[PDB]
Amino acid sequence: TRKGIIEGEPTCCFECVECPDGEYSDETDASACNKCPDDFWSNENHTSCIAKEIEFLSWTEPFGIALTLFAVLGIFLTAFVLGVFIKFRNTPIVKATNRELSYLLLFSLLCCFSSSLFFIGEPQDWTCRLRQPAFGISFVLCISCILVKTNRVLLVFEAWGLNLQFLLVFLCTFMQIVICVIWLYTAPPSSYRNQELEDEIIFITCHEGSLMALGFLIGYTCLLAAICFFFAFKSRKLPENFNEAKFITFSMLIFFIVWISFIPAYASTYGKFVSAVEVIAILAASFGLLACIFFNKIYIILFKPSRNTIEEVR
Amino acid sequence: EAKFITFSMLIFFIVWISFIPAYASTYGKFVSAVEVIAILAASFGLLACIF
Amino acid sequence: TRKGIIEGEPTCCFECVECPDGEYSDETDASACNKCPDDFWSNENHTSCIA
Ligand SMILES: CC(C)CCC[C@@H](C)[C@H]1CC[C@H]2[C@@H]3CC=C4C[C@@H](OC(=O)CCC(=O)O)CC[C@]4(C)[C@H]3CC[C@]12C
Ligand SMILES: COc1cccc([C@@H](C)NCCCc2ccccc2Cl)c1
Ligand SMILES: COc1cccc([C@@H](C)NCCCc2ccccc2Cl)c1
Ligand SMILES: [Ca+2]
Ligand SMILES: [Ca+2]
Repeated sequence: TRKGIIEGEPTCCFECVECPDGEYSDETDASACNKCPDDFWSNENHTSCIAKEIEFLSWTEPFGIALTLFAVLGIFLTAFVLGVFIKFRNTPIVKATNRELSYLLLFSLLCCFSSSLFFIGEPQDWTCRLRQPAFGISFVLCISCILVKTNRVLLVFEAWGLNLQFLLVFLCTFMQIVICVIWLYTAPPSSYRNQELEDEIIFITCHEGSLMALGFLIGYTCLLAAICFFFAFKSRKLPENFNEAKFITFSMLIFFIVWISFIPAYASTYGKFVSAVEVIAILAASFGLLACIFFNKIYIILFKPSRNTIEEVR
Repeated sequence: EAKFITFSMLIFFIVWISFIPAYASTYGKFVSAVEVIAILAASFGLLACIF
Repeated sequence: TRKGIIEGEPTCCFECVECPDGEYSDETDASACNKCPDDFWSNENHTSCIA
């Protein structure tokens, strides 16, 4: 509490008035209040200054707990599918869906699920620099593996030594990696201590250096997804590999629905939970692809292996 | 109509789960905007997929 | 801007302390910042109160 002038009365006759928020008076008979220093805010009685609460998506927060559980479950499912594909690597079903491409796709799916874990926790500089590029590269690799696994994609390109499948996935991912290198070399993101949205707490955000580069990452990812969707849709009715193109189409629609929904969800989320939505979108898309590429096959491989033959896989 | 039912309900679940961090972190006009956008997305997805 | 007390110096010698948000001072040589009424906040200059 500080002194206030009682009009007419001398200096020794003063009123007592409480300090405003953000200012404090530690000692008694104070003529003015003291603003709390940077990163500090007044306490509940304006008696002293206490540190502002540092807000971010926490690992121990129940929302973060659920998101970590879902990412762990996704990694577990991807490793399970990889294990099934490895033990049954000599079966016709695993041979048909190119085993090397399936292994690389599962590696990229593990990377996709793990990349969501770079959005939980207190944002550091390197974490913010790796968030967007990690998911971008991993998902471009996924869409490249799928996009060269379908019909009328490798044929049109082929019309050295290693398969053209790997050359195509390398080029498609290399464009993304070049974009990311240009980004983190010219305008890398950083960890920003935002003290403007709220006055009693400090948000920790990832300030992306160039929104042009982030837009380029997203545009390239969506362009590859659209190419994959179109080429699978032109061949969706084909029954090869247990209707592989139909499920590729399903996965691409799941991806597009997830990100079109990500638009308003991100544009309407404030505070720490913004990182939240990112994780969910990531997870969902990954899960989609995973299911649409493997669960069916996994069934036919583990249970009722009668169709695990060259004739049935067709 | 199996895939159409599946995709309609996938749109419903995906949209409503996507807006959970918005419903738990926003107030004012924007929370009602979240409500309207989620409802419209669900209804449009169901109508499109089924019809 | 209200009048703040200089310790050890008489009443005629005061400092100019800006009114905080929510309160305001409309007159000159004011010794107290007055809070805006209910459903009313203070404008940028703290010279009046707007709804
Ligand atoms: C975030 C998590 C909860 C999503 C991961 C998906 C899983 C819940 C799995 C378990 C049940 C799976 C489904 C179980 C059954 C089918 C039927 C199957 O339909 C067929 O055309 C095959 C016909 C046959 O089985 O002979 C296609 C795969 C699908 C949709 C599977 C897709 C992936 C699903 C939904
Ligand atoms: C859609 O495919 C993708 C390709 C790369 C990254 C991503 C995800 C992981 N980040 C969304 C980026 C969202 C965003 C937009 C503007 C400013 C900040 C932010 Cl954070 C998706
Ligand atoms: C989700 O299905 C519903 C069933 C009944 C009502 C409603 C709407 C009209 N109000 C609650 C919306 C709150 C909410 C709940 C879960 C996920 C996101 C959100 Cl934003 C939705
Ligand atoms: Ca007097
Ligand atoms: Ca004196």
